[PDB]
Amino acid sequence: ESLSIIDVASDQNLFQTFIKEWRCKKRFSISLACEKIDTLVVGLAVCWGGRDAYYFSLGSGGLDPSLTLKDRMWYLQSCLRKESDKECSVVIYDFIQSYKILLLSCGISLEQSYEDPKVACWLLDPDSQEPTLHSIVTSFLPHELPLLEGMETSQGIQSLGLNAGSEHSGRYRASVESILIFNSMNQLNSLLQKENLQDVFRKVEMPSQYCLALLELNGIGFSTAECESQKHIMQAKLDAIETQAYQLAGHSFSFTSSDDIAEVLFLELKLPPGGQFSTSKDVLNKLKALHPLPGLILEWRRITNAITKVVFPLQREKCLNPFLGMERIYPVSQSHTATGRITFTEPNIQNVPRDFEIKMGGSGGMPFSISMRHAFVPFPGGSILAADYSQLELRILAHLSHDRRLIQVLNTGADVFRSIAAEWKMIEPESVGDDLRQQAKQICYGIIYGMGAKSLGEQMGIKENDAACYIDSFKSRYTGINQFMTETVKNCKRDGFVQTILGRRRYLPGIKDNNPYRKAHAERQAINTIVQGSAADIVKIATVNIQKQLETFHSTFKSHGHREGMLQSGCPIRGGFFILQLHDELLYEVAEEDVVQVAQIVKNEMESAVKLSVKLKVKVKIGASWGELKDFDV
DNA sequence: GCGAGACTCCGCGCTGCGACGTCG
DNA sequence: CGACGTCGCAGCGC
Ligand SMILES: CN(C)C[C@H](O)CN1CCN(c2cc(C(F)(F)F)cc(C(F)(F)F)c2OC(=O)N(C)c2ccc(F)cc2)C1=O
Ligand SMILES: Nc1nc2c(ncn2[C@H]2CC[C@@H](COP(=O)(O)OP(=O)(O)OP(=O)(O)O)O2)c(=O)[nH]1
Ligand SMILES: [Mg+2]
Repeated sequence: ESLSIIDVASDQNLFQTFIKEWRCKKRFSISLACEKIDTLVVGLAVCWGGRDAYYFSLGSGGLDPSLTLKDRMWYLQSCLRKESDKECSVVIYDFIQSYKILLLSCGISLEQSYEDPKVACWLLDPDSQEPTLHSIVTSFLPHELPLLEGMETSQGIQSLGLNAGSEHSGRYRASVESILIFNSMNQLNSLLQKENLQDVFRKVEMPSQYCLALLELNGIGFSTAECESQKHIMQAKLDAIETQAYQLAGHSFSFTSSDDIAEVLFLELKLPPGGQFSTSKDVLNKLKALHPLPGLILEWRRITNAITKVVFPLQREKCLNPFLGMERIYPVSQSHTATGRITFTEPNIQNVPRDFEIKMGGSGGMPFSISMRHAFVPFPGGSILAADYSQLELRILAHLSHDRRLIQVLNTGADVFRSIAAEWKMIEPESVGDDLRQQAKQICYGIIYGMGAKSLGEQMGIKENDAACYIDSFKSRYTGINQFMTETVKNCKRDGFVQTILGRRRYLPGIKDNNPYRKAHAERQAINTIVQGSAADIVKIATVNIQKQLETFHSTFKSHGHREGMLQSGCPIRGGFFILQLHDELLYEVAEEDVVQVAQIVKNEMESAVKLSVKLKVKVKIGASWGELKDFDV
């Protein structure tokens, strides 16, 4: 009763006994064995109980030649795909990557109900460290840790069998993993039921992982010439900014040096020094009204960020898609977050700057709009669809607090953020530009989620006591919100956690800390996690339900990764392809024929993802790029 | 294995560059 | 003195 690896493809009789038993199993685990040569799948291990790992070789030599590779590929797809009336669950460590490797390297599209123990670990504690196979075995199967004691890829985030960079055979890594993750996932399912989170796991979180796998196979379209065009414009503005700045300072300085900037502004120019000599964005936002140089430093930092942190990473990661005839970006989704919202890495498409303006040329300069999102384009002939939850966290705060004033501002009032800048600056709400509106937006959510008066004063260019009047006024105006905050802190001090709309718990032991810094931090986390975490739940429910509806149409492809395998073994592009998620907004790449059908499916499924005491307002915008979106009435 | 400090008081998140160190 | 290295910040996003 140790690791028994059964090489099922070594004897044709043993293989048909294996296929027979496999087709009876309602639950099993698989672990892809991948080696270098490379995304070479040399086989997979299946486990449906105990310490038996049935290794299905997809390569060798000791295999029965009567089992051709194409024969073995037929049985592999037959056992990994459903008949749509039989419920069958597959346990897969790192399901997203395995799903993509199976499709792209083996031509097999998984068609069952999936369970990733990594996702289960996050669901039970969202602040836990990102799980590794070692951590899951250390936690749940500590007796089995010797099996991995030799394995050193175990403490990595990547699946054991998927880690081709290992001196161990893929057969042994996959076999070990299949047994460990099968029994671990059984423990994790008992914990999910104990916490009443298994329906969230099976109906929301795992299907959410399925949608992100389609997104990662799709990628997002990217125009290299559009991005290169903006870099030249920006770099010319940067050269002019540096020239004008050095004339104002009377000498050359380093924009990247906080000391040179502090010396010029305060030591030389004698600008109000404000514990001081700080070159922060808050300090320069106030000083830019007195002298032009602070504003030039802010513009220099904005453009340098766009060039060094956006332009070059995007052109670094662009890949050619020969089937669509375009370049695309393929980011990696990340769902192990504190509040359950999805982010992206390599590169982080969510960080693409909003549109900004640069004046160039003589005589005050003519305006030019830098829209880096305009570089993200659909496939030739398609459109980008952008449906957005209007004021999601504010409507969730209204549903949970029943604050009649907030509900009134949402249903009838004008834009809150523009009205905040108006009362702040004593100006018209229409005169508020996007930069000022963004300042008022952070002021809004900052005050709501517990910002102090010292920081609010540094953000508003006023002193701490005048900012305290703004905070005190908000509490006076919005007592329903303030009582929801008092009640949330109280219930978190009693329970040790807070809950989202779906029941997910975030544990905040600092709520009972005596140090006032740690206590207040947990108190603000408690209020924010409930709202932001519930917003993340709703967007996930909508993403899953939209994908379920798009696949009811036979013309639809699951992803570009699927269709480009069906072109390799006469497919006009159809349907909408999930390309990006923006915390309260979903982007889709849709064919022109189905631009209206997908737009109606997206809006209706978003507006009815959950039922709240406040309606979920959704606005759909379609355009020829992420940056050139126009309203679409749907 | 404990929990200094006076350091830390909107929340969530990713990453290229700069500041200070190191090998040679 | 230079190349290469490492960790955290401060820039941007929601
Ligand atoms: C609808 N009526 C006609 C009322 C009319 O709009 C009056 N205003 C204007 C803004 N505003 C408001 C609204 C909300 C939200 F709707 F989201 F609940 C939140 C804040 C918050 F959080 F920023 F304080 C708000 O700002 C404030 O209340 N103050 C005191 C404030 C103003 C400016 C500033 F720079 C800092 C604070 C509000 O009620
Ligand atoms: N705590 C906090 N949450 C923020 C902040 N900025 C954004 N968020 C969260 C709450 C709202 C959510 C989405 O914000 P967006 O800016 O995309 O949307 P919005 O705030 O409703 O404005 P708009 O409709 O103009 O996009 O992200 C911030 O500064 N602090
Ligand atoms: Mg929004």
